Amino acid sequence: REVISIHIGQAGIQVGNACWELYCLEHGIQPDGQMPSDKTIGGGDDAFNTFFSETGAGKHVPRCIFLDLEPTVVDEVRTGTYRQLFHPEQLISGKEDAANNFARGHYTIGKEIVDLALDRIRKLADNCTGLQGFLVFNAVGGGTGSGLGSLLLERLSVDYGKKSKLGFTVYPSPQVSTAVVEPYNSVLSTHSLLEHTDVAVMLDNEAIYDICRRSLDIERPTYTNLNRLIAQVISSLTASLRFDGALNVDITEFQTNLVPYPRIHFMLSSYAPIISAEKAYHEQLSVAEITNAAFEPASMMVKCDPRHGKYMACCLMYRGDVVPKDVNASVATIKTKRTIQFVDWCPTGFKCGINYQPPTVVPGGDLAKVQRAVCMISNSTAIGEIFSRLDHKFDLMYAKRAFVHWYVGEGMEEGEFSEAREDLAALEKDFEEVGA
Amino acid sequence: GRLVAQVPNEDPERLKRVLDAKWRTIGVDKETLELQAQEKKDREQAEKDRDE
Amino acid sequence: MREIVHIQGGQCGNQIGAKFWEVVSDEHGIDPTGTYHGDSDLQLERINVYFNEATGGRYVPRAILMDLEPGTMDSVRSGPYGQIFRPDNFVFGQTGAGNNWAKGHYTEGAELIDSVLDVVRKEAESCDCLQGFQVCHSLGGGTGSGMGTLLISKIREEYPDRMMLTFSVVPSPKVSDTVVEPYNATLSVHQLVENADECMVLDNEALYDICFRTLKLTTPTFGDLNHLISAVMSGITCCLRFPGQLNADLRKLAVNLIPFPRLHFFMVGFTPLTSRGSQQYRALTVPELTQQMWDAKNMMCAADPRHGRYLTASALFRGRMSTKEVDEQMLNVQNKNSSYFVEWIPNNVKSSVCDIPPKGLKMSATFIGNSTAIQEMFKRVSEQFTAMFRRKAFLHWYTGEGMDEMEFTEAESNMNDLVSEYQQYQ
Amino acid sequence: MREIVHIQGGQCGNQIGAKFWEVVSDEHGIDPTGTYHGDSDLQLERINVYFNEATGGRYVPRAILMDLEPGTMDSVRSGPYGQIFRPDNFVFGQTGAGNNWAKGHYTEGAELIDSVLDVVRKEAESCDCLQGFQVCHSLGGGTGSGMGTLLISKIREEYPDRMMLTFSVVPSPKVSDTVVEPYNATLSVHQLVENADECMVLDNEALYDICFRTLKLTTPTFGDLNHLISAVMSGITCCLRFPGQLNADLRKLAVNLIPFPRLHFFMVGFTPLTSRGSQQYRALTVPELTQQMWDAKNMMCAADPRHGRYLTASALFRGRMSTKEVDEQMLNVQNKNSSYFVEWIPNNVKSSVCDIPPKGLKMSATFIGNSTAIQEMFKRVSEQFTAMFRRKAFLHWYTGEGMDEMEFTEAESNMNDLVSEYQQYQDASAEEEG
Amino acid sequence: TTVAGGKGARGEITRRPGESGNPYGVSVFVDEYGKWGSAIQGMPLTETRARMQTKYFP
Amino acid sequence: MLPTDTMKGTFAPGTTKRKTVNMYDTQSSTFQPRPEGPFEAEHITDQPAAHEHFDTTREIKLKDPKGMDLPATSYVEHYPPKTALLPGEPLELALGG
Amino acid sequence: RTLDSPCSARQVFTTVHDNQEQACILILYGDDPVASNNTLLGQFDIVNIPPAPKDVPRIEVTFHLSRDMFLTVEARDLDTARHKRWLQRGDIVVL
Ligand SMILES: Nc1nc2c(ncn2[C@@H]2O[C@H](COP(=O)(O)OP(=O)(O)OP(=O)(O)O)[C@@H](O)[C@H]2O)c(=O)[nH]1
Ligand SMILES: Nc1nc2c(ncn2[C@@H]2O[C@H](COP(=O)(O)OP(=O)(O)O)[C@@H](O)[C@H]2O)c(=O)[nH]1
Ligand SMILES: Nc1nc2c(ncn2[C@@H]2O[C@H](COP(=O)(O)OP(=O)(O)O)[C@@H](O)[C@H]2O)c(=O)[nH]1
Ligand SMILES: [Mg+2]
Repeated sequence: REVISIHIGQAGIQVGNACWELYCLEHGIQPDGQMPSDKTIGGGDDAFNTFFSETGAGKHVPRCIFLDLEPTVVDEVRTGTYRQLFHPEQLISGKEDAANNFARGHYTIGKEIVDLALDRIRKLADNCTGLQGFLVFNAVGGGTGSGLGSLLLERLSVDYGKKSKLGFTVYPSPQVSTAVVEPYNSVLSTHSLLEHTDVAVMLDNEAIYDICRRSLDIERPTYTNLNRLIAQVISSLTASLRFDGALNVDITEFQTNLVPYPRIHFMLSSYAPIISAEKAYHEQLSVAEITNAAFEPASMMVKCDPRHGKYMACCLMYRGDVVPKDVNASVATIKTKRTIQFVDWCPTGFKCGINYQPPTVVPGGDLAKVQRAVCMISNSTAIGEIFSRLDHKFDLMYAKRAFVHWYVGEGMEEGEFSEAREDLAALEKDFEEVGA
Repeated sequence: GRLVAQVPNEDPERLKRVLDAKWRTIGVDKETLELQAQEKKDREQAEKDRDE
Repeated sequence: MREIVHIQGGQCGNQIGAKFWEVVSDEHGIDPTGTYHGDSDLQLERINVYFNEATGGRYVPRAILMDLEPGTMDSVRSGPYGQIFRPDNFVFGQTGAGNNWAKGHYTEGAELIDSVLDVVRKEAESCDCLQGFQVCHSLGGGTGSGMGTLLISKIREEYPDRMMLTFSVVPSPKVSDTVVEPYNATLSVHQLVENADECMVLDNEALYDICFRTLKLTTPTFGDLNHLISAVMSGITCCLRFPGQLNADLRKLAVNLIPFPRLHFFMVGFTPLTSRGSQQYRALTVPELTQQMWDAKNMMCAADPRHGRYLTASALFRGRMSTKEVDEQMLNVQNKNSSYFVEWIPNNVKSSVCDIPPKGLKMSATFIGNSTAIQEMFKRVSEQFTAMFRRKAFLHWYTGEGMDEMEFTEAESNMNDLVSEYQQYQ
Repeated sequence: MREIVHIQGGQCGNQIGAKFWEVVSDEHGIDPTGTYHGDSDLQLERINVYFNEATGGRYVPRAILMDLEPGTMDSVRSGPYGQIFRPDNFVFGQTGAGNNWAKGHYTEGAELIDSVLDVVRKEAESCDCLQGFQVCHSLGGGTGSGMGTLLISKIREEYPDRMMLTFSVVPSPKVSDTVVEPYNATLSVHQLVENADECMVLDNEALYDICFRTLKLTTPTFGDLNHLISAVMSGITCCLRFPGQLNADLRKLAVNLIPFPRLHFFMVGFTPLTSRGSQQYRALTVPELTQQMWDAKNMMCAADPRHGRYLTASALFRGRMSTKEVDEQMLNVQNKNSSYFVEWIPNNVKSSVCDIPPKGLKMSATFIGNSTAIQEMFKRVSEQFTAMFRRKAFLHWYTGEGMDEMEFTEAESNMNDLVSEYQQYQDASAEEEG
Repeated sequence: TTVAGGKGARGEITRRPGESGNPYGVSVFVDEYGKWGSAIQGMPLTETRARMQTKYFP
Repeated sequence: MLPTDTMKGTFAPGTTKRKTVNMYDTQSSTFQPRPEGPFEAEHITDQPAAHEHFDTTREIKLKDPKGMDLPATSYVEHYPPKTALLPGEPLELALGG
Repeated sequence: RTLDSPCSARQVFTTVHDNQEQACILILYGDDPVASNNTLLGQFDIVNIPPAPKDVPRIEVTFHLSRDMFLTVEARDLDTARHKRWLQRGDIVVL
């Protein structure tokens, strides 16, 4: 069982730098490539086979490719602590960035980076044997993430097609933002994210700021803390592949159990207990309260309100000291409560998964050693709300034709602006009828 | 072989390697790799010294 | 002489079978290293029914494990009584179905079923005279339900005259793991009504209920539910494995419980099940066994038989017991609650006695009562299948896999007329 | 009394023969340096079938090596049990044909085969009553295939009445070494259908499949493949070398397995083959022998016998076994799986038993089935041959030597008529005549 | 005893000659190689790279 | 239990040049047997003393390469020398006259 | 005799008496099948063979002859892994 993770964009590489730090610490690998000298061969070793291969003797090179167009962040990786972890080639770097420009990133520079990337991926899959799927990390706001990210997914779906491609994307927040052309970028990325990623999970940054302000009570969080708990979520939904559990859930179950229609793969995520080193000692953590804690909008990874929505389905990953009894009792209380409502198509709107290994801790992290945890991935109509919120302010700027000359200069036209806008309208109609 | 045959068909050292399935799959001589990396670095430093 | 070939399908099937082989090996005294260490000679004379003598007192089970994911097999060979199986019998796929009946019935079975049939054919022609095959599987998952039904179909076409048991766990709405539970359960039962000889219905909701009320545990892990279903399977097959004053094999119980070839879904109840705190404050007498066996809360299904009519029933007793009290208690329970028993069938109770009790007990029982309350649960499943299929939820995960919608219409129509004929005979 | 002379051709043939002589010398108890040191007197009484007493317990094999490059010969010499072969029997050239059947049949054979024939004659009249010649070679190379087949032809013209076995591995498209494999194999089979008395078809694809699934070895090298083939040959000729309750000579097996003079390509198998970790779990009875012997995954050819009909079958057994069990097992197999056996021949199973097992076991079995599933492999070769001969590819390497295109036309004709004969005999009716 | 279910924690069957966790050593049979979590059980892994060609296996 | 432990045989050099020099040349390396060499333990001065030391309680035979013992042939096993059972005492009736 | 200069040859031997302590290896040079007729060059013995039945324990005797005819003899008791090396005209080394 092997799964390779590709990162596209300056946010992709930063998220990857948090994920792989956590993975090496979870499997006891030192940052310089190999395990400690004192490590003794024992049962439960080889657990790292699904992310690292073993080169030569005592060297573990991950199954990943960072790729960006500006050489800055890639050179930061090449000079950081993990110089010797990643193989030199796996970090694909361009010469000049797309600079917040879907067009420049999709037609100008992607056309020369995509062949080198997919030639690298093919010999990563050829080294692999039991490939579960690819998983992509990107922010749709930028140019490298959106533009050639779409181009990569296009040619990935052409090369393999049937294989699952988990997309953990980062949408821009409604009110807090860092860009101006990002609505054009997000829409032109989505039109390709519809028919290509098999599963797509949304991650907004304001929602995580809210969490780190309220729960972890960090008043001044940088991107590292955000990257930290995002990697926590990725680790929590891959632990079923890695370590043995009582009832575990694979990658290939999400498509089966959370995608009721082949064009609806957009899933809110959440996590609990996102807790600090002092509150954790004071408060007793049990399965029922954290199953409740993973359901308010005050603990979700997307700034949307599912109270305005209807839960299409739900997947619950449990880590730690969890027995199937109480998780079953907890989902019983949720299902019988009426502060949230399930859709009519699903009376059995849940899917639980249980794993034994507790989630690990990191030096420099803010979460303490916790006994049990929950990672939820549900599906609702609140996403059909957030796409309309984004669409309205895309039409705002497109009505006065602001910034349009940039993309036309790169070589595009108005046709794909119109069709991307219409595709968002169609998907809006798609979400409002399914929610009926 | 079809042309020349120096080695036995049951030679112990050859058999010990081929039988070690890990050595067949991945094989390294880490000492020589270290020495050759240092050799490369020393040649680069010699070039830079000549230019200086 | 008469043989039983065991077949496990799916992840829940493998864990069920691991515990089943654990208690049966303990019953016959064979140690986890695989050698005989019993004391009574009676244990040695009837192990051809489940084992094969290998070498120097080495007995390997007559089982076939079947699934699509290696972690189940690793979990099989990790725990105790894991190194007693033969590795050839671990017939085993490599891709994984994952809650997909269509993958479990059209795409992966095409390349797996040839090897399973080769193994099971080898396991059948090894012994002389088969009594019947045995199948443990799940009705929620994909590789258990889909591959299980395809195996049942292929087997019943190949070996028609041989008997066949099927222990199926049907998902309950209160205890709902997956989302595609109706789409799998309905399609599987459709195949199950026409190919399986008889089936015994389990569900985890009733198992948690029993471990809650009777056994009084804080943490009922899956091992204990596996322990309950194991004690059931052992109780079914005790009559073959040990002499008794009144014997009843699989075929004998089948003919005495199945009056119509489509009414072969039974509910189960096991007794005694008492908490170890209350283990000493109780007597051990056959009224004490029948008060708990005929108790409606002790059934291992989510179908209260008090909402229907006990069509037929059977009781298998273990331990050197008094046939007179055995028969007299059955007579009394039959005559008192005379409304719960059908009219046009007098003497609705089959009974049997096998004088060898399970280890650690002196007297026990096993109940297999064919009621008409089982159509309650089938309706409970069928209405959810209708609630989804009415406007095609999740449908493409099967439609693009080779299926047509007519398979779903067939599945619901056969669900429909089955619950109708059960309602008729009520 | 009854004598078997051994002729090894080419590199693959030579390595196979080396392992075979190793296993036979081990079975008869002679040390690698060639002197007898065994225990039982049953070892002495029947080594005249393979050896000659030289001087004080010195026994030299009755073999003839034949190839074209000293690499193979010195690999034979450097191996253990390598000092037993007589150097006058190292008849040998030094140019090399190099995967060219025309070179092995027209240029170099044309002058080496006379010396090879001198040596084989000498070693054949060195004995009293020849049972047969036993030729081990391949069908892909040139020095083994071409020279070996020319030798077969010349021998069949010289000594027509004696038996002739040919152990021939065939090229398979899954594991295919060279590129001219069909060009060689087609002409070789054309010669074998007209000269050889019987041919036993092996192939490295099925050998590898066996070593992967049944043995579950990690590194199945050519030594293990050769060990399998050697055990097969030893199981073939155990009946001549050791006393049994039911004997079966080579001519006896041939007359019991060949219904028509052209249908003599057999698929072979061996039993038992189990892993060292899985041998603890298995039962050890005659049923456990036959259930693995008749298994499709145990045949040593890339032709599933489930895809056709068994014309005839034969089972040789080694070890002290109860003939009642043997016969009732054969009866059960023939009665139950009844459609795989041809109709117009009742009792399609010839069986025999011997009381001396191969080393390491107490009891074992060897299977020789003359099935009609071999036309699968023959068509699988003929289609590649005709695909290439449709445009005279690679053809100059033969044309510029003395061969013509008519030779290839004749090869195709004989191969296709052979598979047609096989198909007609497979689908022939039960009872009617004209 | 509660048995871990489903996949994860690669065991005696998925273990094979060539992978990323299996230790160095001479092994002729795959089922023999397949139980090093049973055979070795707690050596330091410097010793496995030290004794490259040695049995120390079932 | 490695296969190299059971591996018996006598290896030879493979391909090489022609000899071109006979053993009578002083530069041609030759194997000289005498002096006697490094004997082990006390009192082994003479070859016959070596033989007595070898015969007392040390001794070695080469191991049977076959793992099992050779099974007795069915003929010999089925037909061993046998002795007929004793008849028993016969009754004699006195004739009457 | 007549084997080329670089040449190695190994055989496996065992004790014949049950419960034997030592095993005395003698190196003889000659052609006669009787042993007392051949000349003797060097003898040593493997000591402390563990008690065992008739033919169980394994001793490996391997002769190696080098290019300028130096001969070495390695005797290796497999069970206790006792190695003793004998060099022509030079002391016996243990290992
Ligand atoms: N959640 C999260 N988002 C990030 C992080 N770093 C950057 N982003 C997001 O990245 C988006 C812009 O893309 P960038 O990654 O900055 O740059 P890019 O993806 O390479 O696109 P270009 O600058 O045009 O090359 C913004 O919306 C940021 O919110 C991070 O560490 N965590
Ligand atoms: N009694 C019992 N039930 C189980 C076990 N594992 C899963 N289940 C139930 O069976 C259903 C899932 O079966 P599943 O694992 O998907 O079977 P598979 O994937 O086809 O092999 C759920 O309703 C679970 O509640 C088990 O070990 N024991
Ligand atoms: N079983 C076995 N097959 C071999 C060996 N060497 C080569 N082969 C097979 O022989 C075929 C080629 O025959 P080739 O060696 O050219 O025959 P030759 O050159 O005429 O002696 C290839 O398909 C190999 O797979 C060996 O040592 N053992
Ligand atoms: Mg950027």
